[PDB]
Amino acid sequence: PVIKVRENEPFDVALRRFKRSCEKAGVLAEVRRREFYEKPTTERKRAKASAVKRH
Amino acid sequence: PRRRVIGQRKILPDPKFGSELLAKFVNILMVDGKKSTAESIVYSALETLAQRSGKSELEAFEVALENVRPTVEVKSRRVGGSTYQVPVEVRPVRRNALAMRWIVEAARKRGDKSMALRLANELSDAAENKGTAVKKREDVHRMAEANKAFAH
Amino acid sequence: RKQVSDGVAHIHASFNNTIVTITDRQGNALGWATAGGSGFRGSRKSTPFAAQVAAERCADAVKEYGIKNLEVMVKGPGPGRESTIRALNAAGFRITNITDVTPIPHXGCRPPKKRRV
RNA sequence: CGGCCCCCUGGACGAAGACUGACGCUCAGGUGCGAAAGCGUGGGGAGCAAACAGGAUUAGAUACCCUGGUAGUCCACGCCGUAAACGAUGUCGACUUGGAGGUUGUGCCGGCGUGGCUUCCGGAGCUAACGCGUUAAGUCGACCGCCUGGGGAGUAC
RNA sequence: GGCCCCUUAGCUCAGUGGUUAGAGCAGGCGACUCAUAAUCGCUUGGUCGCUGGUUCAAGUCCAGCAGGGGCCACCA
Ligand SMILES: [Mg+2]
Ligand SMILES: [Mg+2]
Ligand SMILES: [Mg+2]
Ligand SMILES: [Mg+2]
Ligand SMILES: [Mg+2]
Ligand SMILES: [Mg+2]
Ligand SMILES: [Mg+2]
Ligand SMILES: [Mg+2]
Ligand SMILES: [Mg+2]
Ligand SMILES: [Mg+2]
Ligand SMILES: [Mg+2]
Ligand SMILES: [Mg+2]
Ligand SMILES: [Mg+2]
Ligand SMILES: [Mg+2]
Ligand SMILES: [Mg+2]
Ligand SMILES: [Mg+2]
Ligand SMILES: [Mg+2]
Ligand SMILES: [Mg+2]
Ligand SMILES: [Mg+2]
Repeated sequence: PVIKVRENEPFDVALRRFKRSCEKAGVLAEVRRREFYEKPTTERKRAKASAVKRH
Repeated sequence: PRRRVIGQRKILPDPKFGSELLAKFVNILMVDGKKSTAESIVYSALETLAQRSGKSELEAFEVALENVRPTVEVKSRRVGGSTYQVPVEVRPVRRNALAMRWIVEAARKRGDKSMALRLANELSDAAENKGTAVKKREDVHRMAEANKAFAH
Repeated sequence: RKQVSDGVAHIHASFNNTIVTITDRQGNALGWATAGGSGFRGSRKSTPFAAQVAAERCADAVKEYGIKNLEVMVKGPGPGRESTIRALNAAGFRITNITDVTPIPHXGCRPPKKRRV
């Protein structure tokens, strides 16, 4: 997320644009997902459980 | 309570000054329901302070009261099951009540011969930043300042 | 001594601590400060207030270099991800870029086992 | 069974036509393949981590948490032959109302059809019940494997 | 035998001849929790060994001993 501040704009707008770029980029989700190790069976079960609950 | 039903109860200003604040202070100083013995002490202390300072009779009390009123206190709040010390604001009525109570308790612990003289000394010191109520207010302020990171 | 007027501020955000360091554009550090050394230990060390204080106290030690402009690049998911740059704004520094530099394996190694708390 | 490219190689499906003429189904003994951990000989070793050492928590803590860390995890060849190896549902064939999707072929003019595989709901019927329901646990045929109260015991010789 | 390190709260470490005796370390009282454990706030405190020196000005500079300390040296 390279956020280049442009001419004649305050700090708040650039800050909000950077925050939205990071939120849409999904960096925090990846960093959380890589904190520990997940056995293949555990993830295969959790994905199906989430899919069943959603539908 | 669980219901939010309670309200405010009317109070009569004191006769010779028409001030609700003096009424509340007298109530705080009253014991055993013997009110008539309370305003006597209050009046004696007020007149002794008035003659000692020479500024006024009612403005000295107001200045001493203002010198002690705090603006922040510490309570407990939780987010994930662990208790904290969080600083919170104080409403004006609570400020006045705390100031009066601190002044009374500070006055009650001395070695003079009369209670009115103790009151005179304590109001004087509060007006000139030497009473123990000043120490109470400062300690509360600094404990609130120490636990500043937890302020949501 | 020396005059630069153009620097870059690197932020290391972590669940336990935050580190702020200002360096020249060729990666030659001029100063740094941490929330841990700023008088905060234990639980308070992991709050955005600590990151704000650390950022301001670090900027307080780069005034002699006469820095006029800064850009910020930040890594880590910690809670100091936000208040640090606002505290830098309150120091009057010019802000030109805000960038994310958090590392990401494209597979990589194997993470440690989950804690059974 | 998962980054990208090349070489060798097994199966499945659809479309019209031709050819052989029952050459079929199932299968006791027999043969082959078969997760991970483990074993033998020779390599390699970033990260992780049985055993092991220290720090805590605790009445105790040979643990759960933290700091370290060796076999092992990786490669070539050779053994081992076991899993909640599960759809807890043997293989082959025929017949029996519907609705909503997914993936991949083909014919005629976005429309009208026609095959293969696959996900969810549900009718008759079945079932002790839960439930299954054209991918049956529904109605029949051919062959194989297995069961006969709980422990002792999938143990002893 | 010769050079050289210093002597300070209940304890350990700091302290420039002027207008400092400095912090940490145990305890006491409060703060939070229904209440401990962990956290936070305020504090009970000092003979600069004895003595002397020059010096307006000395814990401060010099030491005499003593105490606790190294090396140099060693053919009654
Ligand atoms: Mg537990
Ligand atoms: Mg057989
Ligand atoms: Mg293996
Ligand atoms: Mg092995
Ligand atoms: Mg091996
Ligand atoms: Mg080996
Ligand atoms: Mg490890
Ligand atoms: Mg471990
Ligand atoms: Mg092993
Ligand atoms: Mg078996
Ligand atoms: Mg399996
Ligand atoms: Mg079985
Ligand atoms: Mg079978
Ligand atoms: Mg159904
Ligand atoms: Mg039976
Ligand atoms: Mg039996
Ligand atoms: Mg039996
Ligand atoms: Mg057996
Ligand atoms: Mg056996």
